[PDB]
Amino acid sequence: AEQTEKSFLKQPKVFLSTKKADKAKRPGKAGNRFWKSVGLGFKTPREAIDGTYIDKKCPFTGTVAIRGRIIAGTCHSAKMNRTIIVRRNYLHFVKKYQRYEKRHSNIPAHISPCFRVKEGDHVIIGQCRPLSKTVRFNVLKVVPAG
Amino acid sequence: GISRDSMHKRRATGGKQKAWRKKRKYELGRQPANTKLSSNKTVRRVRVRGGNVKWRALRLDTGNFSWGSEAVTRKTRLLDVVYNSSNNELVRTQTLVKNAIVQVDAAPFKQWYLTHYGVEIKSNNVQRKLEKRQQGRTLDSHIEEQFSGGRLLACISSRPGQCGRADGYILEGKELEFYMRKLQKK
Amino acid sequence: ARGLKKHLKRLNAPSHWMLDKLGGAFAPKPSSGPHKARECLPLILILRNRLKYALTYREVQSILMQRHIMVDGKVRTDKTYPAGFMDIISIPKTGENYRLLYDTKGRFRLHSVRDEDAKFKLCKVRSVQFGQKGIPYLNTYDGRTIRYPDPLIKANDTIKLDLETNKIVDFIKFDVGNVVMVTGGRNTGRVGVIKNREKHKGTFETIHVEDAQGHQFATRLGNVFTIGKGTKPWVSLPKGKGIKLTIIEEQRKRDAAAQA
RNA sequence: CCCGUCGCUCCUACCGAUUGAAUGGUCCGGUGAAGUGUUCGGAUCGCGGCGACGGCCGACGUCGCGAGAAGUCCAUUGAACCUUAUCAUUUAGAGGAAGGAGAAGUCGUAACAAGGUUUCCGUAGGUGAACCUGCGGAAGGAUCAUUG
RNA sequence: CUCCGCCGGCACCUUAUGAGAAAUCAAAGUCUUUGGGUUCCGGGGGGAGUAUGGUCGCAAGGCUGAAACUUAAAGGAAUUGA
RNA sequence: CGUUACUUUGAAGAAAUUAGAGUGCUCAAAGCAAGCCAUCGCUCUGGAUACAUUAGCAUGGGAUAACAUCAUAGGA
RNA sequence: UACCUGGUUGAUCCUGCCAGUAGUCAUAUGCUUGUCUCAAAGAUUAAGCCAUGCAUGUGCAAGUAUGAACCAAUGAACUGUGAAACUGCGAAUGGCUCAUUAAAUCAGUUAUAGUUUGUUUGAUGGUAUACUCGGAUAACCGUAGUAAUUCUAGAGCUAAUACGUGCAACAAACCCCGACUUCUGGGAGGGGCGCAUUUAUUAGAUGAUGAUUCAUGAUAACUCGACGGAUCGCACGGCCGCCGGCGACGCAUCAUUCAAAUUUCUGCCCUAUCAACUUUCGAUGGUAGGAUAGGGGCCUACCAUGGUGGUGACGGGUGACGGAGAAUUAGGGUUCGAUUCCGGAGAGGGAGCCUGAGAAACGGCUAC
Ligand SMILES: [K+]
Ligand SMILES: [K+]
Ligand SMILES: [K+]
Ligand SMILES: [K+]
Ligand SMILES: [K+]
Ligand SMILES: [K+]
Ligand SMILES: [K+]
Ligand SMILES: [K+]
Ligand SMILES: [K+]
Ligand SMILES: [Mg+2]
Ligand SMILES: [Mg+2]
Ligand SMILES: [Mg+2]
Ligand SMILES: [Mg+2]
Ligand SMILES: [Mg+2]
Ligand SMILES: [Mg+2]
Ligand SMILES: [Mg+2]
Ligand SMILES: [Mg+2]
Ligand SMILES: [Mg+2]
Ligand SMILES: [Mg+2]
Ligand SMILES: [Mg+2]
Ligand SMILES: [Mg+2]
Ligand SMILES: [Mg+2]
Ligand SMILES: [Mg+2]
Ligand SMILES: [Mg+2]
Ligand SMILES: [Mg+2]
Ligand SMILES: [Mg+2]
Ligand SMILES: [Mg+2]
Repeated sequence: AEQTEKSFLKQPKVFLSTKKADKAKRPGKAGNRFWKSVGLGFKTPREAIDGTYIDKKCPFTGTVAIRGRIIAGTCHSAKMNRTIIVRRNYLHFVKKYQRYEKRHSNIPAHISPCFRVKEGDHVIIGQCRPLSKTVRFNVLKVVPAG
Repeated sequence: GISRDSMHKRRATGGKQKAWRKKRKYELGRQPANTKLSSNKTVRRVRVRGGNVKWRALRLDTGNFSWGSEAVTRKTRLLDVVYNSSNNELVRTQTLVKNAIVQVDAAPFKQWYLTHYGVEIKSNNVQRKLEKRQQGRTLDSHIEEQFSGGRLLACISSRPGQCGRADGYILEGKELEFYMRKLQKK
Repeated sequence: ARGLKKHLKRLNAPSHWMLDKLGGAFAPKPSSGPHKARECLPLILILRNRLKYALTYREVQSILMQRHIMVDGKVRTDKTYPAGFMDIISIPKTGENYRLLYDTKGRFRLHSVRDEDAKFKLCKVRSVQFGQKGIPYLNTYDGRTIRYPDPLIKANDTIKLDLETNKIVDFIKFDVGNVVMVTGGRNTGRVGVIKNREKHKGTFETIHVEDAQGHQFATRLGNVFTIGKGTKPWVSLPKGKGIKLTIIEEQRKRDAAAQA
């Protein structure tokens, strides 16, 4: 079902054709789906542990690590393959007038199939290595608007 | 020369970026090895950053291949390139790249299987160990039907243009079924 | 730049060196070595600016090329050798031994030590992990690698190293209640006991230290160096005893000294 | 006190055909040095080899390995050149038409008094010029006022 | 019709304890004892609502809108005189 | 197992420049020296401290304010 | 020092500007100029063009002397001191300038679990004629060529820590095959096995991190591996020929240090008479590769239609390098920041490279 590419898609360093298969072993062993806790107090979604998708850029089942900044925001666009635009809204202080002005930043973030998101949801992203030209963040937690 | 810099790209907004510096050597790229499957082995020494060595295979005909379920690794001849997921140009040109699907000689694996299991696909100790191994022995009949022709489907897991070698694993299981469907659809 | 910098402009030199502004265009750029360039005291500074043995760059060269100076038991002839915190500087001709400690103002001070006390240094464990062959090994912040360390030794620990034998003779576990000296930041040279360790996932860890007179200060984990098990440091301390004084109390001391 | 036209001396700016030129940048096609990688290539040089000849040396025939220059092939980066058009400049320019300043002539007297037709706003037409007139509006009016 | 109230509206009269350059204004007040909220909009007088570009309009024109240059005043309210 | 602004405290925010402690370069602009009855030496001599928007990290506070909810609580 | 004064009128009070008044680590210019201390100085216009000279060379006891070199000694390989030359290292720092460049540089703040790093410091190194291998070459010497240049050819010599080879002091353990044995085993023998490289399988529990299929172990193989000392100085003693100290230089691995590269967030002047821009031919994302030291449309193939924008995208202007800072400042603020500190960039304009740990180097090369 997940094999939608011109290539087979496998989790790196997981031997699927193992003969001594076992489910009591740790993830990635005996043909088990690999997954990890990203750390920083973030729970691993159960749909990543029980998923069948293959995403190398997934924070929980892929090869990327979360290190650096942790940024909150709102889903501003979700029209790309596994990538969403996160809009951050903040107040910029103007020194001379002692006032604030509203400013925004559009941060591209990779979203793994373990989350389904819609424009307007509150998301938490964590900094990772560069994944594309503009993406340096991975969605870590999605809070729906309602 | 070939560069890897973000200078020449457009911005994410679409705006053009005016250059503020010439190309640095620490951001170069080199021309692809374009490793061909041929019995005229040529691997060239590439001097890289730090005075280190990169091995650039131009023509290769032999590789180190692992049969993961059997946990055995043998040196086998490369016979043909059959499937590439990025470009069939690389299939017709017989270009060896990482994740290419190739035909490899099955003779070393047949020999090892006969020696280790006693089964073709003289002592009490030898026969006892052979019967112990033969108990629970299970092949998957797809590897068997390609053993009949003497050619095993394999995936090149090494990068020939970087390490100068064409190494890989023998395809098994779901990956094997996927690539057999791809090759029959070809 | 197209490579490493070889020169240190005198203005860009570390401020704890107390180099003067008009002494020249340049400062001694510390050579690579056991301590970081920004946190060391080069040998030329110790010999000329501090101990006054030499009066010039060339005189420092003359002293060092005579093989008169040993750093931690070994003869050094490099003038920009980066001598650092807790290093033993011995001159086995005048029979004097110096431990590089910090005064409460953040500046390295050559502290005279006994001959027996110059036989060990205190090192801070940077990491413990498996090397080649699966052999456990220890590394410190002063550049030493020690193989087969005691398994009870962890990162951020303080080990006592015998310079003669080059082995860990004792070690201190980084725990609450151990006397420490701050080696970095604005509290450099301050001595107190750890009261609590506040940990925050993914960022630097904060240590809360209270000195003997009751003043409380906080600093990052990378700037804390354990110097004793409990309230008794393993080495001798400079005259300040790590107790920082406010400028008002310093003025009180100056007034009392002038009055006497 | 004052407004405008027309005269006359200078200054500034504008429009302006000539499809005005000069300068550089982009766009489109090409051509394309040089380097880098790659394919052949093999001047030449070594090491050995088989047997032999002549007196360890030397020559020839013989046969392998290794290194390898010129040259050459394809790819790549790509200066630079030519071409189309565009942009940004600099920019003459017949002629036209403003504004200002200065002398200051001329024709009147339009605005200031109810300025001698009260003034002005908008719009339209006309006239040597200030202006005139039509329609609606305002008092900044020359009326804060007719229960008479 | 008459009288007394309440709310809302167009206004009017008196008064300064206010404000203002004053005229005057019961808001044009509650401002150097300076801050309720918000929109538009001015920065000496001309050149100039002109040139040019853009946009709207069939047109007339509307909206947006300079600069070069020039000038020591222009202007407001009030007083006395003519 | 609601955030944020705001505020408080802490760590950082190079040096030089600035503010500022000490110090009689003869004064001063300076400099980072120096001082001590005179000392085969000493004062462990000194070579402080403050400031450093905004943004980032951490601590306490929740008045003011912003956003998100806010009778299938269908609550536990 | 929280400051005003003259100028519209016959006179008045205003609005309002003009003019004056002070400063400038602010330039020029004029006049004048005795002493002390201090001190900028071809930035502004031309990152315009340059005669000449200099700015990068380098030797320890410890790589290599047979100068037909010098001093001293006077049957001995090499006395000593040593020019020259080979070898090694450096010349990627520093100095100069501010042309380009407007979220770009840069600043503060992150990250590398996304990499390289000569050197320093610390630790580490076992399965590959030996009382020690081979061929060259410089200096030297002498035949030259050319108008000429650290332009250049041929001949004769001879070194190594140059170059190229080659024993590499020996070992256990572990893995595989496996004659025989009496046998769920024993077991001769054979093969593998240093370190590095590449792939694959497996362990890493309930040693490490906030977090890793992590550190690291084991196994199967793989590679035509520039690795695993044919080097030098001083002292030279102990046992009966064998052992033997203190060093120097060099190879490889990890760590450290010196750093770079890339990278997170936030922050920049004027302009809307610049409102749409980007996407054929990368624009935004996805998959698989290639390339790189390493992440990444960095590039390629295929796929999807995204991405930015009145919270001003895109474009234009800047007599725009950014910052630390500077001038003036009651407070708030205004203006400047070519220049000695930090960062960046360039070496007439482009482009491309070799060497090297490090350069897209220009007191290096190649081309236009
Ligand atoms: K650099
Ligand atoms: K009239
Ligand atoms: K009138
Ligand atoms: K009423
Ligand atoms: K070099
Ligand atoms: K920064
Ligand atoms: K990469
Ligand atoms: K991609
Ligand atoms: K080098
Ligand atoms: Mg009239
Ligand atoms: Mg009239
Ligand atoms: Mg006000
Ligand atoms: Mg005006
Ligand atoms: Mg003021
Ligand atoms: Mg430099
Ligand atoms: Mg591992
Ligand atoms: Mg990729
Ligand atoms: Mg400029
Ligand atoms: Mg500057
Ligand atoms: Mg300039
Ligand atoms: Mg200069
Ligand atoms: Mg600089
Ligand atoms: Mg450069
Ligand atoms: Mg020039
Ligand atoms: Mg260059
Ligand atoms: Mg030069
Ligand atoms: Mg240079």
